[PDB]
Amino acid sequence: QNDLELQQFLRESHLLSAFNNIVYQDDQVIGKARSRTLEMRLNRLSRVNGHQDKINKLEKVPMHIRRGMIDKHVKRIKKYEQEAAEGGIVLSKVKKGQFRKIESTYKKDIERRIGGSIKARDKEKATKRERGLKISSVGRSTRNGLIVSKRDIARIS
Amino acid sequence: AVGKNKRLSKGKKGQKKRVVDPFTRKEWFDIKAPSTFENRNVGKTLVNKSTGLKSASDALKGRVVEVCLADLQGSEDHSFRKIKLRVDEVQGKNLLTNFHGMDFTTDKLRSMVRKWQTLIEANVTVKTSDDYVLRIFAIAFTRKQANQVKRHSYAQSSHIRAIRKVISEILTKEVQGSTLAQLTSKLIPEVINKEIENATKDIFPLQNIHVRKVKLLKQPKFDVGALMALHGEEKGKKVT
Amino acid sequence: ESSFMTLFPKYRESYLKTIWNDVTRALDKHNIACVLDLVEGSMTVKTTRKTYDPAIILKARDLIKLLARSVPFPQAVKILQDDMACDVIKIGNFVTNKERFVKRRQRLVGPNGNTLKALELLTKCYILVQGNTVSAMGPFKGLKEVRRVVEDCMKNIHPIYHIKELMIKRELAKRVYTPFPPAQLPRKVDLEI
Amino acid sequence: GRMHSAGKGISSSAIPYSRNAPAWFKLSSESVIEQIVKYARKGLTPSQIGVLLRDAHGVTQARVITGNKIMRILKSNGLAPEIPEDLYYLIKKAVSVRKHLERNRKDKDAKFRLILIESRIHRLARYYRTVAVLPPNWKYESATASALVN
RNA sequence: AUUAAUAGGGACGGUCGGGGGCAUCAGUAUUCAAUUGUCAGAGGUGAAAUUCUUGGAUUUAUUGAAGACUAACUACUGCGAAAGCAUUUGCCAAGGACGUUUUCAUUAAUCAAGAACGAAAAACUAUGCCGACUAGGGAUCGGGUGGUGUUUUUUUAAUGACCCACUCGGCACCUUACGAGGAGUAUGGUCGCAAGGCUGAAACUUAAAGGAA
Repeated sequence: QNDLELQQFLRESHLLSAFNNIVYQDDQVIGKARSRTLEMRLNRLSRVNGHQDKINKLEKVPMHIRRGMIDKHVKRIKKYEQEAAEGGIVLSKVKKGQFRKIESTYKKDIERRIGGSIKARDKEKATKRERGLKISSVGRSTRNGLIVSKRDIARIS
Repeated sequence: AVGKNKRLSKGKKGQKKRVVDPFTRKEWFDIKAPSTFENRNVGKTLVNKSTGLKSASDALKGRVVEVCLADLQGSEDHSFRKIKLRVDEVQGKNLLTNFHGMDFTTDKLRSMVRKWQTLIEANVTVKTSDDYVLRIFAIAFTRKQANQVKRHSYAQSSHIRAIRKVISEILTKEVQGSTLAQLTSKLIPEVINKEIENATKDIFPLQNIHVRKVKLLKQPKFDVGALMALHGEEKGKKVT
Repeated sequence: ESSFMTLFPKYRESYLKTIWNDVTRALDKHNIACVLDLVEGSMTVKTTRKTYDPAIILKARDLIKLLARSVPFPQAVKILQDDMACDVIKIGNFVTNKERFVKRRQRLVGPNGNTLKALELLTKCYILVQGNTVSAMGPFKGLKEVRRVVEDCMKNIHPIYHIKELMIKRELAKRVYTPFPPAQLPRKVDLEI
Repeated sequence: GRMHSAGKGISSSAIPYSRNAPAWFKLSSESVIEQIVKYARKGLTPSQIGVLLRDAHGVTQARVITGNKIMRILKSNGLAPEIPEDLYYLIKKAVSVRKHLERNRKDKDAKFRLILIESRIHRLARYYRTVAVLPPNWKYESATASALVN
């Protein structure tokens, strides 16, 4: 993990396959593999210390276009998951907000116009739900009811 | 160690002058199969000395040959089965074999194994009337009806244990009621597994039913009259 | 003459019924006839009277093996080529603790699939982890490497060690018991009794 | 409740609403009563008395047909047990398992099941002793119950 | 001389399971050996070496023993208190669920302490708001009830499979309703470090040998 280059090659394992269908080394790499993987490294290094909106702003796509893209994409993700789940193949796991990343998204570069996941649903889920206005401030509410301590019965007797 | 870089080992120190010409000294014997089969003629086999008539006879008594039931039985589908024939008599450029065992073939077993259904395996040890001791292995996979909608058809283990006991009963009553030619003629056209299917259709309908393997374990004292009878002694010609 | 048959499940039945025409035109380029049974759920390859590659009957057998193991059709015909063999690796019998076993399998696939994909690139193979069998395809030396790394992953060596090792190798190649239990402590009530 | 285990089952016999006789029953209370004491002289536990009388002779419940429950009919006839039937069956279970262990010294699961059964035996005996249907010095012990069965 | 809790026991009934115990039976491989062939190499690897081989290894054939394990079937699963459990046929007990117009009548729920059971080179990118909580939805395993036709068979033995409607109870998944420091730089301080006269060769301009040229 403290190594700097094995783990980099693990991270851009997918782009290299995608755009060279070896030359993992960053001084024989050529073409759109070189371009995209540089965009990768710069985003990671800046992500640890920049602010969330400016480190990943999305390009502008009108509404029906972007909704259409995400819909078609999610059907492709679920086809993949169904085919593996049937003919039982393990799949790497994803934090259940995020879109699973597959070889079609690495090729189409659809992450720049879709995003990691639907940010509105992310934020709205990660809020905590709002409690009521609270009233009876003398005892503890249990499954059985208000337990009212002897000391408090004394203090307001 | 062929090449020029390859160093000597203890290896090529004392060699042997190959002079003997083994495939001059050898001799060819024709073999032949019992009378329960169609294409009786098969095979020629070598004997490592000719100059032992009795020594040659000892080698050919020892032998075990095995052959595809297709070419043994006319039907040119290589019917995925093997007959081991054992040679236990000699007479004059003819070996008079006898039945020794049987097996399916691993590609046929892969050809039947399937995922959403269980297999049933019975393996009964029996005795024929000729005092041979047999071990017969029989296999059967459960099936879905001509009607179902559930996606998989598994047998509850009551049904499995009643099927295994039923298969055991049919096998042991049929082979104890056989003699060894009577067995072989039963085994050739696959009539046992119709008996199994017809007697197990009342439990949980099986599809794919077979007599997988037969292992011989015991033979009696050898029986020349019986064997030459099963196949079905001679003047010389007066060298002067 | 010779023929080999295998069986597939119904999801592959729909997929196969699409791709089948490319199979018969590829195998007839090699002169091998084939047939698909939706009635029983099988696939059969036969040689014909005009074929003459006795190895191709074994390779095409293995083609239908892969397609019913749900490897898609482009990777099937890569089995049909000459310097490629498939391989099934068993991983059922390496540990008992099932939690531990599932963790080790997922260690082989790894975050986003990275370790599997990086072995795929460094060994030119095509790996498919299923259940208890890791089915790979590739050139034979690739299969040597895969068997070593998957086996020691199911034993306790991290595949990331074997990936580092492969990368460097390639660079240099360029250069008392009782059964009766004790008594029971009595309750306060029964003590009062 | 459901201790010792993992199931939350509800599978009981539900008693019909009305506490009157069925409209088709035609026998007589003393006939049922003499039948019960006949079965007791045969030597059957009240559970079995009821299930015979439901199956064969067509009685719903003793308290429905006759005026009283079974074992008070028994006590009216001097047919009481020593120790009540659920305790008795429990003790039989525990000592039988104990014999099995003594045979098969390497049964961890049977050791565990013995511990659970005796736990029930202690609880039940405590309640029975509490209401005083058993003598207050009634002690379930290994050889005591073993010779009770022997 | 109460009711019989969608509280608890307990009995009975037909089952269900890769739960446990002792015993048995089988499977190919592997290791060892006997016997048989044929002839010079085998094994292993980035490449090799150690190693085994003309008292014949590897290889082929017939058999024998030996210890382990229980393939493919093997999951959208099953059983177990947890650790865990996988070929057969017995035997010994135990168990959940379901069925029940049986039986007892609050016998109870959670638990600090305490007791039973608990292989142990390991671990290494996972992560889900929860809650005493409302409706559901698809498949799944176990039992039960009705309907219904196909598979089935008919006086001697099993009268089991599938489809559908419900219905209890399970391991699950998909939806819903309400609710309580981090990163970096600077540093006339303290401690620790730290340099080079071509070497030999220093009291000696000091030979032979090198290192550079």
